[PDB]
Parts: sequence; structure tokens; C-alpha cells
Amino acid sequence: SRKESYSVYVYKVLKQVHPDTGISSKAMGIMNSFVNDIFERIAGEASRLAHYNKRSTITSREIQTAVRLLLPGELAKHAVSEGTKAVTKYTSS
Amino acid sequence: RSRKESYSVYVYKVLKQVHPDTGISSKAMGIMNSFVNDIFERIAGEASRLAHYNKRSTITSREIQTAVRLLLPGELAKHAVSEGTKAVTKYTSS
Amino acid sequence: KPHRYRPGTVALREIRRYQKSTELLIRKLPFQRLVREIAQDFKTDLRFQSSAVMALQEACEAYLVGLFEDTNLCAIHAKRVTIMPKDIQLARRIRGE
Amino acid sequence: PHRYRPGTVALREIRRYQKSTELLIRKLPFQRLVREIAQDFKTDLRFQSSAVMALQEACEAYLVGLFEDTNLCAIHAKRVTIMPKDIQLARRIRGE
Amino acid sequence: DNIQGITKPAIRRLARRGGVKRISGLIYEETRGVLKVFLENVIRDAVTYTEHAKRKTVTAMDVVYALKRQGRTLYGFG
Amino acid sequence: DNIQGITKPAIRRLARRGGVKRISGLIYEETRGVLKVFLENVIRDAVTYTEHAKRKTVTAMDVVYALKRQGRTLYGFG
Amino acid sequence: AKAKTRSSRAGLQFPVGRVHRLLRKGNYSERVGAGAPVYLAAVLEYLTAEILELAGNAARDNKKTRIIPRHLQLAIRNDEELNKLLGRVTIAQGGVLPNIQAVLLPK
Amino acid sequence: AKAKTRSSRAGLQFPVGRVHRLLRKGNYSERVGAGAPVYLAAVLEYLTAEILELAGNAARDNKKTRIIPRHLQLAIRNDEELNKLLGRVTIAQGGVLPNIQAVLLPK
DNA sequence: TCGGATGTATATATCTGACACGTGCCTGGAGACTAGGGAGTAATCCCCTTGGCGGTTAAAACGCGGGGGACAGCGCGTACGTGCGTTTAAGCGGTGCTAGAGCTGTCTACGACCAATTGAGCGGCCTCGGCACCGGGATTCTCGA
DNA sequence: TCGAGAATCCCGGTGCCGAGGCCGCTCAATTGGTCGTAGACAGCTCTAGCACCGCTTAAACGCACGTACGCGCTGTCCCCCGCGTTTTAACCGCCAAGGGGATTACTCCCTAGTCTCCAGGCACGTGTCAGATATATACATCCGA
Repeated sequence: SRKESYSVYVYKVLKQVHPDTGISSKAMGIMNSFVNDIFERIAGEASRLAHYNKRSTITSREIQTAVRLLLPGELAKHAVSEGTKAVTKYTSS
Repeated sequence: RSRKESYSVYVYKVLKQVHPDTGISSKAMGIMNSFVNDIFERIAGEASRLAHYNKRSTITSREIQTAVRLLLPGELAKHAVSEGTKAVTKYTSS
Repeated sequence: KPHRYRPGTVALREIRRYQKSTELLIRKLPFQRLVREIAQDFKTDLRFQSSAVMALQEACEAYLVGLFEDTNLCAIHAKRVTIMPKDIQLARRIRGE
Repeated sequence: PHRYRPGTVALREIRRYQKSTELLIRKLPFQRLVREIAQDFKTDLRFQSSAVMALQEACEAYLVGLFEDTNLCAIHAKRVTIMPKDIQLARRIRGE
Repeated sequence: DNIQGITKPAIRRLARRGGVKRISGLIYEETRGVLKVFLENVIRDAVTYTEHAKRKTVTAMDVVYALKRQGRTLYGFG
Repeated sequence: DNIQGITKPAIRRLARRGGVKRISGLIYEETRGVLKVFLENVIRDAVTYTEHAKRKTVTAMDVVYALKRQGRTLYGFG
Repeated sequence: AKAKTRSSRAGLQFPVGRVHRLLRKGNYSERVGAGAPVYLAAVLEYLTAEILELAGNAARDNKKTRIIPRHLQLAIRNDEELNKLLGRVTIAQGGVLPNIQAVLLPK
Repeated sequence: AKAKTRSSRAGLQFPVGRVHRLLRKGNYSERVGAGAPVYLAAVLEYLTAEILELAGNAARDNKKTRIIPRHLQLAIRNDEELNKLLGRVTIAQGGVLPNIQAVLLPK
């Protein structure tokens, strides 16, 4: 029953931002559920944008528009900058 | 050069079926078309979510039946379920 | 001058007439100018379809009449007949906005 | 004759219960209520413990939000106590 | 007979958490009615979700789903 | 400026349609403020929608999408 | 041999072929069952027939033989169940139903 | 074969490959671009980092070195953008940010 | 009002079960190559959206008389807060049993793919009938005495 | 209650443009077949939910007492309403134009698909320490003496 979830990644990002703070099991479940919900929301918005623009693919532009629609102002700006940086550095390899 | 798609002929047919003589203006036509599209999108999305919920890949009669029972109020849901089951069994009888 | 209408009667006739009808209350040109002015600060010199402004104004009117309705209910709950800004801000707070 | 004036104990309870995060509604009566409500929907249904806990958590959060909104209505109507008309108007404005 | 099981002190505690000082005696019936209506809706959604899956146990996952479909999502359960 | 485009009589008519008898003085400033914030939100969503499609004209159907995203559907435009 | 349309096969009026194509090309799922479009078309037809019967009744009340958005809006709100189903939509040319509070009435 | 993970290629911590698999299997569109999972992983990582930094601060000033759901809800509600984003979200086992209206307070 | 007593924040011992980490394994992610259709790019048209001018008139703006309403102050009798003794049953810990969720194997009916086709449905035109608009006047309200 | 003044439903007549029907054309839904596989079904396991049984004590119940205040009443002052008069710019109609929305074609090249390989992540197991409890002490504070 190899259930899979964003378990080690949340812990890794926490240990990256905070060195010794730990996460309880309930907090782990809450964080995993939040990650799943936000991912599903962004993916649904991107899918709606792509299908309803007579397009057939989800690219970086679709998700950028979805994250500009969903997140509030400052969060949208920072998330867009982070995503652009990640995509550029990935393509540079 | 234009091939716009709409439910105009079908909603007009059902209107003439229920009410022998009643007109529908262009605004009401667009409104009914938008309502049909919205209800279809809602039910299809719910059925898609229900198909993803049991690692299944088929939208079947049960999926839309449960979606209708979900997104419709009591009497409306019961009547819609009865009508859908009747239509499905009539089709399969052919 | 005799036969001057008491306050409330003209208001009641106006409210009945505007509930009975379904015409356009917000003037078209001021609203279109307003929406152009408020959208020109998101993207330079972008254009608007006439049906786009019409749909935007329809949604505007529907939302505003719903708010008012709710704020009139709230003002009535406070043993008052006239709406006050406290009523709208509380109604917005309850509605989650 | 020591005795706390009315209101102070209420304030202490309000602060203590906002600071805490435990589950307020007693578990077993809520479980019995949920089972009765589900009994008329299906015969001899079964419930997971986590399902009942999730139901209780969601229901308590909804009640806390509703009571906060109705307290806002009460303090808006120039009083500090809440009566059913307050929660009725809160529900109506919320769009129940 | 059982809806009364959500008794007066529990309602008072929930209200205190909500942030209200004084409570009238006529609000308990109304809040019990609100509880019954909301739980009827959510439990009906969960029950039909289980009925679709040919199951007899209302799992927590379907309950939280049904809450999400209701428009009031919930975390901490998957 | 251009926020005075909607006027005192226009807001009075909107309120009368909404179902209120008497109207205060600051009520106009408050309703203009809430109208400005709501239209700003909707226009931002619609402008992003029309920006994604590499277009410089806002069609009504975008506006319909922007309204739908904010949980307020609109009928009669597509 | 023979071109019996599937909508007539199901005894309906709504296009089962069009809803089948929309379901398949709407990426709702990998595959769509045979009875799924029929069930969806039947549900849509029943809902449309109900709302149109109510709208036509409202129009006949207003001594008009043309259904207009006002009649549709009134028919939707006056019926409780369809009001609940469409409680978050704002119909164009709506004109919310007349409603005056008891306290506001003169006396 | 070099065996260089794509998550480390983009300098991220979230699994870009798992996100790509979820996007492909999840019925969103018939095909998914190469940069879409990278962008999604970056967005998820930034949001999780923000919420976890806020929750860690709320734990640190609470004299505890372990995040509990109460700290997560306090961090979510105290911030403005996160509260707007998670508006309808109910946090399990969390409480409510303490507040008392001015009127209810004693003189 | 200072002051007695109540509740709450703070230090210290302790002991526990959940969290952090190590380990084996396998399934899913990655490297590499193909090929095929999505779309980026390039022209092209004509739709309509922006812009401007004249009038003309409805509606906005301004100002005044004032009566109804918001709001403050005050009195009262009741409903609710607070506390204590009693009763209740919730929560604790085991314990047993099995209905039912989860997993595995199969084989078959069911839905995707594809060539041909034909008729259902859409674009465009035309016409007349339902509806918008104006004039008369009978009814339905409203206000003052 | 009994008068006049205004506001509105109702009716008749005329015009007008939008809905409904008709026509031709086409492209997409239907027939028919093939084939790969999704899941329906049967069988098995075994985690977990349910019922019972008893003990302990937190929590709910009931009641007495007081008092804070929700509500009713009244006075004041003010501030929107109704209405008359002035102003302005919305709207309708008409005229020009060109920005770019929508369309089609072509070629590049991005990604689905498959094969192969391997290591990142998961289930499981174990140490250990963060924090939950309990006792004692000192500060915040509340309500009277």
C-alpha cells in the first residue's frame, strides 16, 4: 500500500527555512492537505484556461496566469518571480 | 467561416413541446443557452471528480446519477434521477 | 402650496416602480468612462468591447442591489428605517469581504 | 460575602476558550447525533472514527463562525446579548 | 430525543469561543436547529458519496470531500 | 477622479431597487468605495484573462470568466 | 444501413451526440460510457423543460406570449428549489422580484 | 546515463517529477508542457516556505520548538494575504485568533 | 479608594509516547530516441471599436421648508449570570467478534480508433405578428379638515 | 369619514423590427467493424468498527439570589425628502478610420510514447527528548470594606 504524499518535501523546506523547528504529525497532515488543495486549485485553473482558449496543452504561461488569478497581490508577485526564476534556471541546464 | 455552437434548436423544441405557443426573445435564448452550458459543466465536472475518486477512468450512468443527486435539491434531484434512468433504460431497450 | 406628499409615500412609489421594472439604473457613459479609467492602470491603452462593458455593468448593478438589500435588512434589524454606513460595513464583514 | 460581579466570569471563559484549541462538544452525544441523522439516509450504516472527528471539527468551526457573526450583529444593535433574531439575520445575510 | 444531547453548556462554550459575552435562553433551540440542518446536509452528501462507492462505512476522506464540495473545505484529514 | 460618474440620484435608484426606504448622507461615499473595490477586483481578473490570450481587447466572455472565478456567475453573454 | 439518430433512440429532444462529444473532448475523464451522454442529456432536458414551463407560466401571467429575461428571472426566484439551485447567478435583465418589508410599509 | 534529478536540476526542493506525473494523470489536458511542472513546484515550494516560516515564528514566540496545528492557524489568520487565500479553509484541531469586541469589555 | 482572596503566569522534577533518523527494497522517475501533430510565425481581411460633431432633452445639481426619525436620557421589572449541592453519564481501560475495506487473479463485455456516409444542424433571407409607444379616460390611491 | 388632487391600470390605434419559418450547404454524428483493456466478479485476508462491562470523576442539572440591562417611553434637534428651478452632459444619430480579432498555411520542434536502468522515496523499526502533569511560588487583578 505505497501511499504517497508530500511528506519529506515539506520537512525539507522547513529545515531549510528554520533549522531546528519540528513539525507534528497533525501539522504534517495539515500541510500536506494544504499543498494538495493549492496544487489542485492551480491545476484546475490552468486546465480551464488552456481548454477554454482553444489550446490543448498546459505550459509555463498557463500556470503563470493561473497563479496570477488565484493568489493575492504580494503573494502573486513573489510566486511569479520564484516560478520564473526556477523555470529559467532549469532551462539553462 | 463561422460555426458557432448553441442549444437553440433543442431548447426551442422542448419549449414547443411543453407550451404549444410561446415565444422566446434573443436575450432569453442566450440566457437559456448559458444556463444549459453552466448546468452541463457543473454536472460533468462533478462526474469527472467522482471518476477520479475511485481510481476509475469511465464516466458512466452512476457517475452522473450521483452528481445529479449532489448538485440538485431534493425534489429536483429525485425527478431528474427518475427521468435519467427512464431515458437510459429506453435507450438500452433499443 | 396645498397637497404636498408626506415623506415615505413618494419613496414607496419609487421603490415599487423600480422593483417592478428591470431597466438600467446606472448611466451608461459615466460607468464606461469609470471602468476605462480604472482599467487603464492595469494595462496601457487596452480596448473594451461594448458587450463587455454591458456585462460588467449588469454584474455591478446586481451586486450593488444585493448589498443594499442586505444592508437594508441589517438597518431594519437595528430598529432603524434608514441605512447607515455601519450597516453596509457590517453586511460586508458578514458576507466575508 | 465574596462573589464575582456578572460579566467577569464570562470574560475569563471567553479568553480561556479562545486561547485553547480543544474540542468543545462532547464526543459521544455528537457521535450518537450523527449516527441518528445518518440512520434515516441508509440502513445500518457504519462510521469511521476519523469521519466523526472531521464532522465534529467542521461543525464546531461553523458554529463558532456563526456565533461570532451573531455577536457582531448584537453589538451592532446596541446590546451585548444574543437572541435568535440575531443569528437568524446572520444566517440570512450569510446566504444560508 | 438525541438532538438535545448537544446540551446548553456545550452551546455556551462554543459561543464563548466564538466571542460573545451574554447569552439569551431562547438561542439554544435555534442553534440546535441550525446544527441539525447543517449536519443533515453534510451527512447526506457524505452518505451519497459512500453509496456511489458501494461502501457501508462513511470514511473520513469522503466526509472532508463532501465538505469541500459544500464550499467549506477542511484540512487535517487528507 | 471619475468616481463621481455614478451620482447621488443613481445610487438612490440602485438602493430603491435594492429595497430600502430612507438613505443617509455618508452612504454615497461608502457605496462608491465598495463599488470601486469590487470593480477593481473584477477588472484585474478580466485584464489578466485578456492578457493571457495575447489580446488587447477585453471581450465580454472574459468578463464572464472573471465573474465566475469570484463565485458570481453571469448569464446572457456566453 | 439506416441513420436513426441516437436522440430519437433515447426518446429525447436534447442532442445526445453533442453532449457525448463535449464530454469526450472536455477532458473530464479518459473514457465516457455509452449511457453517460443519455443520462446527462435527459437531466438537462428535464431541467430546461421545468424552467421553461415556469417561465412560460410567468409570461402568460403578464399577458405576453414572448419569454423575456424578466420572466425567466421571476420564474427562477419564485420557485424555491430552482432558486436554491441558481442562488449564486445574476441573470441579465434580472429585475429582482418585488419585496417590501413590513416595518417600511406606512401606517 | 547521468541520473540527475530534475528537481535538483531546477534548484528546487519539491518533486517536479511527481508534480508532472500528477498533472499528466490528473485529467487536466491531453498534454502537459515541460516547464509547467517546474513552475508548479516552484509556486508550491514558495507558498509552503512562507506559511512554514510564519508558523515557525508563531511557534518560537510561543516558547515551543515544534509546530502544531494551532500555530499553523495562528500564522495563517495573522497574515493578510494568506487569510484571503485560505478564506473558506477550516483548520482541523486549530482554534481561533483571540479577540474581544470593545463594547463587550468592561468600562 | 487599599486590601483579601481568587485566578493565573513561572520554575522545577519526571516520564512518556510521538518524532527524527537509519535501513532495506521497489516502483516510479530519469536518459535516450522516434514521430507526429500542436502552435509560432506570417500575411490578409473586414468588424467593430475608438474618436468626433450636432442637438435635445432627461436627468443631475442646487436650494429651501419641515416633519418624521436618530439618538440620548430615564424608569422598570425581568431574564440571565454566578455559585453550590445533586445527579448523570462521558471517558477511561480492557475484551471479544465479526462486517466489511483492501488486495489479487481472470476474462469478458465495453469503449476507443477508423473508413464511409448521409442527414441533422447552422448561415443567411424574408415576412408578418407580438410588442413598443402615444392619446383617452376610469380607477386607485393620498392628503387635509 | 368626506371632499378634491395626482398616479396608474386599461383600452384602442399605429408602426416596426425581431422571431420564426424556409432554403441550401456541410461537416460531424451514425454504421459497421476491429481490438485492447477496465472493471465485474469471485476469493481471500485481516485492520478496524461495534457492542459490552465496569470504574472514576468531570460535567450537566436544578435552584436560589441578585442586578444589568432590553425594552418601552419621552424629549430634542437635525437632516433627508419633496418639490421647484437651473444646468449639463447622456444619448441618439451620423460619419471616418484603422487596430487588431479571426482566419488560413507552413514549417519547426515539443512532447507523447516506448525501452531500459537505477535511486529517491516509502514502509518499517528504534532511540530519545519536548512537552504534558503536578507541586509550589509569586504576580494580576477583582470586588468590597
